Amino acid sequence: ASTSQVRQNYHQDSEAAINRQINLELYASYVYLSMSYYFDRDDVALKNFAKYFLHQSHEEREHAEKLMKLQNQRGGRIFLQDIKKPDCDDWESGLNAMECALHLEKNVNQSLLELHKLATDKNDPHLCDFIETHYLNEQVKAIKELGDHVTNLRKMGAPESGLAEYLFDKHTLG
Amino acid sequence: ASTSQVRQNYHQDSEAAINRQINLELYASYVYLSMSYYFDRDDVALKNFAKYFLHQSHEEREHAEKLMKLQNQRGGRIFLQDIKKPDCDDWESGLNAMECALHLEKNVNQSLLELHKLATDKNDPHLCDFIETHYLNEQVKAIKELGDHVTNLRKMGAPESGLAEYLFDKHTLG
Amino acid sequence: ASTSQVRQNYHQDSEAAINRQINLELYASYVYLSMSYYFDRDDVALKNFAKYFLHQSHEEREHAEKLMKLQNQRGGRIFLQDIKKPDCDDWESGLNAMECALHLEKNVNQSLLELHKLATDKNDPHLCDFIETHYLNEQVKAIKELGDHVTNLRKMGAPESGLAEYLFDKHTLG
Amino acid sequence: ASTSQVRQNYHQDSEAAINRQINLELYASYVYLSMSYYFDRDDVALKNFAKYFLHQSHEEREHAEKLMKLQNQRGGRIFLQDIKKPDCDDWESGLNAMECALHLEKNVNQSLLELHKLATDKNDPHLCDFIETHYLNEQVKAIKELGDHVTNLRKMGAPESGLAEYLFDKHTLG
Amino acid sequence: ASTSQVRQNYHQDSEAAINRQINLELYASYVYLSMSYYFDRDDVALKNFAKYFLHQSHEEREHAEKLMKLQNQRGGRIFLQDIKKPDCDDWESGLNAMECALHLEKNVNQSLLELHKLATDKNDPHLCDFIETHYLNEQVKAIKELGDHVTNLRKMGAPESGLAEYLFDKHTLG
Amino acid sequence: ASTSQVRQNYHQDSEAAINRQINLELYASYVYLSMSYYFDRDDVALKNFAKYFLHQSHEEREHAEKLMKLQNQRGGRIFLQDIKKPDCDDWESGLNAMECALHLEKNVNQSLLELHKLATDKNDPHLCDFIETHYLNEQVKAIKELGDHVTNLRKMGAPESGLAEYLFDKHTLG
Ligand SMILES: [Cl-]
Ligand SMILES: [Cl-]
Ligand SMILES: [Cl-]
Ligand SMILES: [Cl-]
Ligand SMILES: [Cl-]
Ligand SMILES: [Cl-]
Ligand SMILES: [Cl-]
Ligand SMILES: [Cl-]
Ligand SMILES: [Cl-]
Ligand SMILES: [Cl-]
Ligand SMILES: [Cl-]
Ligand SMILES: [Cl-]
Ligand SMILES: [Cl-]
Ligand SMILES: [Cl-]
Ligand SMILES: [Cl-]
Ligand SMILES: [Cl-]
Ligand SMILES: [Cl-]
Ligand SMILES: [Cl-]
Ligand SMILES: [Cl-]
Ligand SMILES: [Cl-]
Ligand SMILES: [Cl-]
Ligand SMILES: [Cl-]
Ligand SMILES: [Cl-]
Ligand SMILES: [Cl-]
Ligand SMILES: [Cl-]
Ligand SMILES: [Cl-]
Ligand SMILES: [Cl-]
Ligand SMILES: [Cl-]
Ligand SMILES: [Mg+2]
Ligand SMILES: [Mg+2]
Ligand SMILES: [Mg+2]
Ligand SMILES: [Mg+2]
Ligand SMILES: [Mg+2]
Ligand SMILES: [Mg+2]
Ligand SMILES: [Mg+2]
Ligand SMILES: [Mg+2]
Ligand SMILES: [Mg+2]
Ligand SMILES: [Mg+2]
Ligand SMILES: [Mg+2]
Ligand SMILES: [Mg+2]
Ligand SMILES: [Mg+2]
Ligand SMILES: [Mg+2]
Ligand SMILES: [Mg+2]
Ligand SMILES: [Mg+2]
Ligand SMILES: [Mg+2]
Ligand SMILES: [Mg+2]
Ligand SMILES: [Mg+2]
Ligand SMILES: [Mg+2]
Ligand SMILES: [Mg+2]
Ligand SMILES: [Mg+2]
Ligand SMILES: [Mg+2]
Ligand SMILES: [Mg+2]
Ligand SMILES: [Mg+2]
Ligand SMILES: [Mg+2]
Ligand SMILES: [Mg+2]
Ligand SMILES: [Mg+2]
Ligand SMILES: [Mg+2]
Ligand SMILES: [Mg+2]
Ligand SMILES: [Mg+2]
Ligand SMILES: [Mg+2]
Ligand SMILES: [Mg+2]
Ligand SMILES: [Mg+2]
Ligand SMILES: [Mg+2]
Ligand SMILES: [Mg+2]
Ligand SMILES: [Mg+2]
Ligand SMILES: [Mg+2]
Ligand SMILES: [Mg+2]
Ligand SMILES: [Mg+2]
Ligand SMILES: [Mg+2]
Ligand SMILES: [Mg+2]
Ligand SMILES: [Mg+2]
Ligand SMILES: [Mg+2]
Repeated sequence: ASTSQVRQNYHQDSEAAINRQINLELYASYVYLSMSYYFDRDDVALKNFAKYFLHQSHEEREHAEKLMKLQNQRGGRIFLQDIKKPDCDDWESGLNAMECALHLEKNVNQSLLELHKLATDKNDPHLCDFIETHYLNEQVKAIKELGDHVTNLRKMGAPESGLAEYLFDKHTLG
Repeated sequence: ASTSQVRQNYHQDSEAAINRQINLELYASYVYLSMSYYFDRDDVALKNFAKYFLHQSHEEREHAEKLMKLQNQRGGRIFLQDIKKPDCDDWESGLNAMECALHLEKNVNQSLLELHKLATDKNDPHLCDFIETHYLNEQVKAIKELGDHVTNLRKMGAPESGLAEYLFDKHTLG
Repeated sequence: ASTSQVRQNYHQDSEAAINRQINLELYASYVYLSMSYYFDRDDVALKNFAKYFLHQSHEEREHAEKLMKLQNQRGGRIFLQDIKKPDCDDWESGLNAMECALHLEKNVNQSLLELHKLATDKNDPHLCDFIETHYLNEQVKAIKELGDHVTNLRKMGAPESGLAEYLFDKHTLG
Repeated sequence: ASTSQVRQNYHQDSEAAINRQINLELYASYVYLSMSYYFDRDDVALKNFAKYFLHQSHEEREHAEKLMKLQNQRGGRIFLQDIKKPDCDDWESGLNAMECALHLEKNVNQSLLELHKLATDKNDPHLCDFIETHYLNEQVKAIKELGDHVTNLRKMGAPESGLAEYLFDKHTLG
Repeated sequence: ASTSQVRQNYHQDSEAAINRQINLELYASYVYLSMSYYFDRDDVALKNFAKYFLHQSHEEREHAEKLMKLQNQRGGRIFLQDIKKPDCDDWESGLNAMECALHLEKNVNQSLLELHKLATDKNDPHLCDFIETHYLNEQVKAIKELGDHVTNLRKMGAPESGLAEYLFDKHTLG
Repeated sequence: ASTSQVRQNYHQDSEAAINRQINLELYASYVYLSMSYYFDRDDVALKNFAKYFLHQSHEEREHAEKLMKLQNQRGGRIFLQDIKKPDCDDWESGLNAMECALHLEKNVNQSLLELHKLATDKNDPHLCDFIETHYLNEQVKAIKELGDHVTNLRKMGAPESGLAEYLFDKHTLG
């Protein structure tokens, strides 16, 4: 119960929202992990898709860690939840994985936007700045990159052209 | 259904057991993550406990990844499950965290030993070698290190001596 | 007849099996040699297929040499046999060569697995360790790589697309 | 009585066997020590035989130390015994010393093989791996080297040719 | 049937003769391989004989490869045959191995001379130049070196003097 | 029986005394070896005590070797005896180990002093100089260091303070 000695201008609702966001970032890490190893299957075998999604997975773990650090910086208390498995076991194709990643990042961005709204409603400028500085532009860039990737794959003839996915793997992700 | 072109001498039971082990390693990663940020709380404030457990968390993620790679190398199919949250939100003390980590690593080791027994019963020497080479000695070393740590903390007067935990933090984990 | 001064715990059946395995490795070297120069024909002209299979040929000669060294280390006696010519003179296509290499490596792996079973039945842990350390994972990696290659070529449109085989030659084997 | 906190899957019989093996390695160290200084006598005066056996003596002390470390890693308890003096005070000749070293290393290897059998019967894969990784191939190489040395000395005309032992000292051990 | 686009002034008899010569070079590689590991036996133990013959074995594999490349350069088609095992399993002595190698190289040289005669009869100056440039002087040098070696071993008292073979191993092959 | 060609002014009693001293130095090496691994136990876990005593163990082996060399330099003949196991299996504490080491080094010093008395009574100045140069001051320094260590541990509150032994381990032995 008793307060943290550091706590100031940090609403309990913001504290809870940061714990939800921690879960979401870990969930995103897990989705990209799954995607990565899909492309490492002997019957998929797109090694640069695999590295690309692994890198993205590790990023998301870093995003979670920074929110954990924030929780403590502000005197909130971290409460972890189960990290749900991804929706898919088999991601179908390079294009479909990229489409799923785009939708994931748009979902994560919507959560961060709700979090910023809350921080604004509770007049927490430090939390607003945090989210702006470390998260919002990183989402806009990720979203733009994924859209670019989907566009290229589509134009190249994916998913039906295995050639298209192979060449994208070498030229864009390589 | 249809076979993987790479698959040879890889029993379905071993395939399932590797998927269980993947979950366990990710679970271990999550426990150490939680422990790490506990020591980063302003009311705990043992920064080298925090770094030590974070490093251990990242290790475990690497151990999971290597099993995922193995699954694919052998032509098995990765099936992920929810990563359960840790048993504890509050780890009490440096000593109690170390005790919990020891029990975690002994549990992980017991799983790997059951996995090796299975691999032996199914006459899978490649899988036996894998487990021996990449996992079993790494467990024995982790277990020994954690026991050493618990011993020192106990001898120093933890958990009642906050001095003991502070000095261990600086001299052993620092 | 009279024993080797070094010989210990080395069954005559293991000695014979190692001589068979020596022949098999040299045979594998010969198959890859043949494949290599097929891709060097003026009417095939895929120079990176050619280098890839030449490298694999030299590897296999090294694998044979290490078994010869082992035979002597254990006090067995090397008995060489004719190295049979490969099954094919003309390997048809990049894809078909890769398919044949996959089947070759799976055959070599099955032989090594039978050899390990024998070594296990004769309670020869040094020989078990030898095979595990120097051979079994090297087979699993070769098999996985070849499967990956076959998958890519298939997805790209080989063997009918001469473009697919040309581009694979440059991007994967180059 | 009470258990070690680290102990897992480590049979008391294996614990005792490791203590016996520790004694044997120290015993081997002592035999090579004695051999070394024999060749340093003014009436023997083969300085490279002396260095060769001293190096081998120090190796064996390292092999003992690694088993001591293992005992502790696994939660067993080290119990030392007297290190018996070697069988011989006077080793007769370079050839006879080499012959005695060959028989010593074959004895040490037989002990390690019995130890591996025990570890296998008690389903201790970590201990099996330990012995395989750190000991069994090191014995096979030592045995092969000693056999090679005995062969050369014999072919050269030792022990009757003092010239043979002198020249072996310079060309093989030098 | 249909011609190679590159083929010019390349008689079918020369094409067949190059395929025979390819087999012979691989056969020579195999003989030297066998010789090499004979000297690696614990009861022979002449390590520089072993390295010398291994080097010669690898050379011969290179000589085969260059003929394979030639076949393709000229638009002929490679047809491989079984590589026969060597005549001997046990090479008796350093001197006898050297004598056998001399006879092998003289046989290989006689084949190359017949090949040059054919190339001359078919007015193939490119093939004549090939053989002259890459093979004939390399044979004359190998033959001279082997004769020199046999002479020295004979003068030193081989094969009865095990000392002679030991010292030759160190001073000439070392 | 017959004399060594090198022997001069070297009494048989001195020869025997050097053989006794060789045994004592090896015995000291063994005591420190045992002490070392005691501190490596998971329930003791003082790693710098362990390194300190291991270093001391290796020193003593060097002291033995130098006496063996001396025996031969003077034309005496080395006669080895069993190296007795240490008095203790369990050394109780850092302080008690240090106390036992102090008593060991004082015993070794008393032996060397008796040896010097003998060398003096037999008018062997070379042996007197040997002992003075290589041994006596090395004992006085070891004794002083061990006394210093015991003093510090005692003042710090050992053996009851596990904190004291931990901090000594880091600051003095570290
Ligand atoms: Cl607040
Ligand atoms: Cl609030
Ligand atoms: Cl939950
Ligand atoms: Cl930007
Ligand atoms: Cl391209
Ligand atoms: Cl299977
Ligand atoms: Cl199955
Ligand atoms: Cl689940
Ligand atoms: Cl280790
Ligand atoms: Cl301090
Ligand atoms: Cl300090
Ligand atoms: Cl045997
Ligand atoms: Cl047998
Ligand atoms: Cl045959
Ligand atoms: Cl691997
Ligand atoms: Cl146990
Ligand atoms: Cl037991
Ligand atoms: Cl005893
Ligand atoms: Cl080896
Ligand atoms: Cl010389
Ligand atoms: Cl023509
Ligand atoms: Cl023609
Ligand atoms: Cl044939
Ligand atoms: Cl010349
Ligand atoms: Cl005298
Ligand atoms: Cl006297
Ligand atoms: Cl005795
Ligand atoms: Cl001084
Ligand atoms: Mg959520
Ligand atoms: Mg891969
Ligand atoms: Mg990202
Ligand atoms: Mg994120
Ligand atoms: Mg669910
Ligand atoms: Mg989706
Ligand atoms: Mg910014
Ligand atoms: Mg589980
Ligand atoms: Mg902090
Ligand atoms: Mg770890
Ligand atoms: Mg793990
Ligand atoms: Mg739950
Ligand atoms: Mg717990
Ligand atoms: Mg290992
Ligand atoms: Mg065969
Ligand atoms: Mg070419
Ligand atoms: Mg290969
Ligand atoms: Mg092979
Ligand atoms: Mg045939
Ligand atoms: Mg085929
Ligand atoms: Mg095994
Ligand atoms: Mg390995
Ligand atoms: Mg014994
Ligand atoms: Mg000397
Ligand atoms: Mg050795
Ligand atoms: Mg040893
Ligand atoms: Mg006795
Ligand atoms: Mg003997
Ligand atoms: Mg090894
Ligand atoms: Mg022929
Ligand atoms: Mg050798
Ligand atoms: Mg040559
Ligand atoms: Mg040739
Ligand atoms: Mg035949
Ligand atoms: Mg012959
Ligand atoms: Mg001409
Ligand atoms: Mg020339
Ligand atoms: Mg004594
Ligand atoms: Mg330790
Ligand atoms: Mg000392
Ligand atoms: Mg001493
Ligand atoms: Mg006793
Ligand atoms: Mg004592
Ligand atoms: Mg002095």
